[PDB]
Amino acid sequence: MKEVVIASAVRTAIGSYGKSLKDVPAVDLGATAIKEAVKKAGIKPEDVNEVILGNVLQAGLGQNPARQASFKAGLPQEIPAMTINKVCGSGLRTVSLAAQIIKAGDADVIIAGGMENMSRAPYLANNARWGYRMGNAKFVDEMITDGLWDAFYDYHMGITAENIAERWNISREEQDEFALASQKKAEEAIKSGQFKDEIVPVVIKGRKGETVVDTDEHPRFGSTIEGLAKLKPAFKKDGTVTAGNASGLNDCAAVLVIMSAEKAKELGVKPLAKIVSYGSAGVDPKIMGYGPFYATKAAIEKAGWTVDELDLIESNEAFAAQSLAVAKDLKFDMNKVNVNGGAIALGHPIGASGARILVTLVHAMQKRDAKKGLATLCIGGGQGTAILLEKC
Amino acid sequence: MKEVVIASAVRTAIGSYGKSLKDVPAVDLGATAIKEAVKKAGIKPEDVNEVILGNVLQAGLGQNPARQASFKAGLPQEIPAMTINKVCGSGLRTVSLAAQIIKAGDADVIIAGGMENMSRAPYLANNARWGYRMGNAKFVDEMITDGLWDAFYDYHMGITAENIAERWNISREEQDEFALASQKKAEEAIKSGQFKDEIVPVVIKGRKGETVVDTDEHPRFGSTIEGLAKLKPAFKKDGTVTAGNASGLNDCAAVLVIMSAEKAKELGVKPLAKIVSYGSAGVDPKIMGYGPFYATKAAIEKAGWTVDELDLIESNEAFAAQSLAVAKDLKFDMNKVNVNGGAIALGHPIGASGARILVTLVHAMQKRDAKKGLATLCIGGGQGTAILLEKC
Amino acid sequence: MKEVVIASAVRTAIGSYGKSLKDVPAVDLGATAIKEAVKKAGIKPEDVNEVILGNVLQAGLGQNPARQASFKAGLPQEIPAMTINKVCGSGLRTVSLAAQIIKAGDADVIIAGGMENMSRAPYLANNARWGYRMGNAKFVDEMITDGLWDAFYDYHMGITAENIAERWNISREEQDEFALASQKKAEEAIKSGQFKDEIVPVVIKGRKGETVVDTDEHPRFGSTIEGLAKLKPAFKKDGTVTAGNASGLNDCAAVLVIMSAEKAKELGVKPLAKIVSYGSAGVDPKIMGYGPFYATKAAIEKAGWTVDELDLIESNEAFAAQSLAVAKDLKFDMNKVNVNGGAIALGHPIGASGARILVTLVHAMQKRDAKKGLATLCIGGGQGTAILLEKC
Amino acid sequence: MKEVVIASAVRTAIGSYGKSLKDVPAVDLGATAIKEAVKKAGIKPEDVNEVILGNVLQAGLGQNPARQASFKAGLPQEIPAMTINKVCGSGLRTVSLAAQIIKAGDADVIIAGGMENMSRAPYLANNARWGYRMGNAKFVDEMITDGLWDAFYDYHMGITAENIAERWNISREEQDEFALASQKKAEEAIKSGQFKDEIVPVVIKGRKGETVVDTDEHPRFGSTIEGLAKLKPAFKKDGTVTAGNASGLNDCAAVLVIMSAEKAKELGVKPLAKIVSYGSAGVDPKIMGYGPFYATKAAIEKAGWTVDELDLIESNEAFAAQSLAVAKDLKFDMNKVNVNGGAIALGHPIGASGARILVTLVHAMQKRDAKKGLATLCIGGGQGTAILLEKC
Repeated sequence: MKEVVIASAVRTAIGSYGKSLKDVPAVDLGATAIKEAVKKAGIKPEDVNEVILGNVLQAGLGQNPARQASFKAGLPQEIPAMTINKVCGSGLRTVSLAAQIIKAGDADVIIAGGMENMSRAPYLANNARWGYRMGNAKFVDEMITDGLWDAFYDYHMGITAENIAERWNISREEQDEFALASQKKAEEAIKSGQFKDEIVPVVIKGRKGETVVDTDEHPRFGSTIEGLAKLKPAFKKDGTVTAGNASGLNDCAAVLVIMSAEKAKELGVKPLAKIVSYGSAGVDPKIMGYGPFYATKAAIEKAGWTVDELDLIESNEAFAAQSLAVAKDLKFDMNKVNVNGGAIALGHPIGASGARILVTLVHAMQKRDAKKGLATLCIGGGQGTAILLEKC
Repeated sequence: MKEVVIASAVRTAIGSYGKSLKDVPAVDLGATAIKEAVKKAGIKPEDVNEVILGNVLQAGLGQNPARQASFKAGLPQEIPAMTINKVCGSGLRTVSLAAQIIKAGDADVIIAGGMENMSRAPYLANNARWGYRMGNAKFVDEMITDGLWDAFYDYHMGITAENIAERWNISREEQDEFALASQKKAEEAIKSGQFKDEIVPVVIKGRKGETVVDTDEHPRFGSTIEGLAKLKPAFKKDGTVTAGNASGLNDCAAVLVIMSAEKAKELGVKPLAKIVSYGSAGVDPKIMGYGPFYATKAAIEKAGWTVDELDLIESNEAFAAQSLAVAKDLKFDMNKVNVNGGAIALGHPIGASGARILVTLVHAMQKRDAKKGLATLCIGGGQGTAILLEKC
Repeated sequence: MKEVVIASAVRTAIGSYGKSLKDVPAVDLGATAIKEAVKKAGIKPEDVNEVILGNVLQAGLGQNPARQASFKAGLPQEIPAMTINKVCGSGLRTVSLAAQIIKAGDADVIIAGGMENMSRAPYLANNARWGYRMGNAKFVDEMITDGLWDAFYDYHMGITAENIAERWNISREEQDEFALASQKKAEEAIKSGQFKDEIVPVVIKGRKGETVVDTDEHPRFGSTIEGLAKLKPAFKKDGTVTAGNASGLNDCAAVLVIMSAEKAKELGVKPLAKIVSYGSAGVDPKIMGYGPFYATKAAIEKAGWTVDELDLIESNEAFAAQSLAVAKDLKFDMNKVNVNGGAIALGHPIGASGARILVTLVHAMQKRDAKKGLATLCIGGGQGTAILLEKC
Repeated sequence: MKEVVIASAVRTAIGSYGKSLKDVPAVDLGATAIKEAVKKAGIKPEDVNEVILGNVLQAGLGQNPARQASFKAGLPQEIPAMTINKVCGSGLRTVSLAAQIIKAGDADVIIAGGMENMSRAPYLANNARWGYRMGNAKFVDEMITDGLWDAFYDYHMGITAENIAERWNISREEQDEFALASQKKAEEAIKSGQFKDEIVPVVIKGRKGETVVDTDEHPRFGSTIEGLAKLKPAFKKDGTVTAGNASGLNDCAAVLVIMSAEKAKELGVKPLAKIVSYGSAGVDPKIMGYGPFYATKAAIEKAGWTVDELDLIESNEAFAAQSLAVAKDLKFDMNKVNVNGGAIALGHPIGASGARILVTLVHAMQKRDAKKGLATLCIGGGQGTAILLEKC
């Protein structure tokens, strides 16, 4: 089939829950990013054949958020758009989906990625329409229900991390060390300017003030192992998982311009990387965190690669426990994993995370002259997704 | 480029607003349709590569409704699933998306379709999380907001219909005649058993009983022109659009098994039709209903067909005004359109409609010397999608 | 010490939950009752010194519901109004409060009574103002919370009834016989016209019609012991209390004009009865239903009367269990109690009940050689109030 | 009739909206105050015959808030309690109501006053019980609807202040000067310890911390006339009323122990003051602010006093405009009005305000050796209430 490339890859900074981006709707984050990704790719809005964006907390956002972001970004109305929901994997899945549409021969240029604003998720009244009749009811946290709660087992994603901790025998201490290393790498990457190429600033203008947001705010600078060790278990009594060793609730948008190699050549675009392969897989939801094992395996096999051939690795850090389990089984060289930091420090804006880690991977591969790169993440409901890139 | 075929095409009865399916979650309707579609295809669940389902009012449904439908159908958990939101076109787009993935070489068997339960849509409190602070606020109807309201023009889909009516000068009388023809064809189709093959009964587990739902309930048997003429305009004072000539709010699921011709020959599947081509298009959101014009023209062009050559046509009746305009412009033979009734009579469960009309198309084609078929529909946000089918 | 009399006593029909009065706000019911009570007293609105009305579910009713009732009745705005909340006893306490103010020398004419519309009670979001932050929360049923739940013991009023049943060993069978006697007396009373004098018809303004409500609708005509024996316990597994032997949720307004005997002689008013004495008492909230025992004993003591001397008794039937216990302890002649049915049959609109039973008492007294009457009721929170009447 | 006295008068500090007392329910404020008022009066809880407390935003507070405060304060369950709602006048009305019950001969010692927590008022869904059916609805601010919105004219209390400003021709400049003087007197009274006798501290203990609240937080220290003059109109375009010249949204509880003079003598209590007279009056709701004119007039006439005989005056400052109108018509000596400051600086916790200003008056009369004192306030819905005290 046609060769498929990434022409540009941009993301907004990742905001903290109810913090810096609390006033900026996901679709506005998405438009900011699309607009910058088009410019960076050096193509006209007119060259785009489709918009495919991830978004998980769609409640009250209005019809087709992806279509909304496309408009607000200045893209012509002629361009079709859809919104994808593969939970945590939505942002990454849109990129492989774009590669597939291109391969099928139906498009040359597709805007892919994801967007999410966890801070602005509504609460819900499920029986308002026909009435509650009598008795107290649940006022629902839509962010937990739609993005973080297992539909089948009736418990938080955090409990699937505990399940992995027990089954793979991953201690609280191990988990804390992993979390601390994530913090340290993020602080260094941030203070040394490693995300400057990737981040597109967000301008929020109020009745009087204008405020620019361009720095990832989730990371806790000067984190310590004693700091992590004092934390209480977040999800269960005597649990190993904490706020410290698990990723947070976050707001972000990350977008990539995807093109066929021939069309890039035509338009004078220098590609950042080729998409070599990808895959998705399902697992028992109670161990959803291990989804990347099978997705990474499938993708690597198709590629003809070996894990040891990989130069850089982005494995999303939803929970220390699942990332450790996955990293051990796949036999990762930890030195090549999440070099600029991971979700424990940077955050987890669900619909956009899979796109976020691929945007981070591509730019790191550029700056480090790394040739082969993997991006993979686990997905609530027991799924996994992955992509392999080879630098141009 | 592999040929893509439809192995089976199933749907539940279409429930009316707050009625027969009001207690059946969308994911359960999807699960019922999925189970029956796999059986009708005569395949093994473990040959299914992916589940791709349409669903628009995802609010409070939990993580990955497509995934829930898959799991509650008893499909193996190894199979990945994703939810698609393209509003009205979602159920049809999953089918074209499935063809694209097979054409890309990444799968041989995919479950596509859509599901929707409008009766169960919640209400939202958008500022519940960080507070309303002071002052009255909106208790939001999520069904309207995410399904039926334009995000850009801030008005109901009905006004997009009034816009086409005004622009094309389509009279109330014309609209009413079209609605009557839809109601007549639907009543005849239901009474003579035309939907018997396509519909999968839904069993509802009562407190100390069981009830079966297997009949479309939206149609108003015995509709008359005089009774339609008496209706007051629905969306605008002195408008032409009414409850009578516009589709309703409905609950349904429609699923199809999609396969490569090659895998179908290997499993000895007897395909219902070949997917010859497809298309999506974006238009001014203000005239969203005219989306099928460009989407249909694109697909037909790819096919090398003409409107003349079509034997059966399914054009969704979101509104009589937009259906009339599309039909006049595309020059359809009305005798070939919506032969068993359309959405004015049958209903419009948004996530599932694009799939529902494909189901209805393929089954109508099996009962006639109908070689060529077209399925097309308009999409809130200013889009259109279409598929062309050829009987096997 | 001036003598205090009742000049008139009126009430609306008692509506059942979500039925006939569901569209009539409590303040409108109050306004209807106020208007008729003033006319029946034959006084001029400008001789009224104060409005004092019972109302418990005030949530969202707007400022000063008593004031709204007064204004919508067409009473002069110069008249002050206040709303009283003593739960179940509110409507009766306004009457005693009125006697106290007249006895103090501060007024000659006061409108007293109560109003309630349980069908219209809202639901609440208690943390909407400053935010829920995260997590599912309760969507609160205000009717239950403000009207039927104990603030101290955290359980339903029904459990206070089970507590009395267990403590006094009042059997389900006893409770059921009492409920049947209430239903029988109510059916006979309604059919033979006993409530014709007391009830003021409520006119409801439909979309293109008018409907009149003038008949109590809670009673179940044709009630049988077998049908009551078959009911499942309402509040406790294996409990004695059921929907059958406990009162319902209802809508009503009951108003009385109260005057000094001296002002009545000056305006030539022919009084229905003299208020001889009254009492309120507090008890353990866990046995709230026994409040009438102490309240009745106190009032009787002040009067210099005995239970023997009473000719007619109105003891509110919030629950058969508590009515039985109060009656046994006070040694009532059951033939003299609730002669036209009680609240098991007629209903329990909380704000208005204490007033309703006074209305019913005075009108029953006018039809018999009933010289001495007692009105008493139990109050959630562990209280009782009582009034003693003597015919004029 | 019997002579009636105030034995003790305590209040919590007044908290600012969503500030210092946001975590302390009204009933808890009320209990803190009752407990201190009993101690200060030098009587046992056992000597109290009834609890009568004002509270306006009762929504979701559970049955009989007054009964709840009485319990939480340690008062025996035998003591009856009720909650009064006369809007702004509720707190003051309970005191005169107590005087009347005592005069009627039914009690010797009554706990009177009011309580309110505006910060904790819920939001409401009025059609949750039977359903909204379809369409956006209002998520209601219960604090505005129940305490600050005119039921009849459909506008904020602020608009009734504007109405007074226009009719009496009170300028924005006049209003600002009045507001500035209120701020200045409050700051001086606070910094000089004038409220030390009256305030009972509130201890809030969290999971870890304990925080004491004992200082009125509403006042803006160092206020200036330029500060006031820059403020925008709060309620209408080109309006005279601002946030600066109108009182705020506040939390407080104020309680008084009321006794007959004979019972005080019996128990060895030294009274703070005698209640000489009181009255309530109704006005056109559109000019509710002028209610104190007629209530003050009635009370003074009964007393046999003259305005010039008054030594101290507490006229509640809901709006500068209404207080100026009232003060002009009643010909007040401004030097004797709100000496320690008024509601513009101190706040307006509705159910408790009328009690708050009487607690302030009594203590000031003590410290200043003032002999005659007036307390009066306007009431939403067009009412007014007043009391006259003579020092013991």
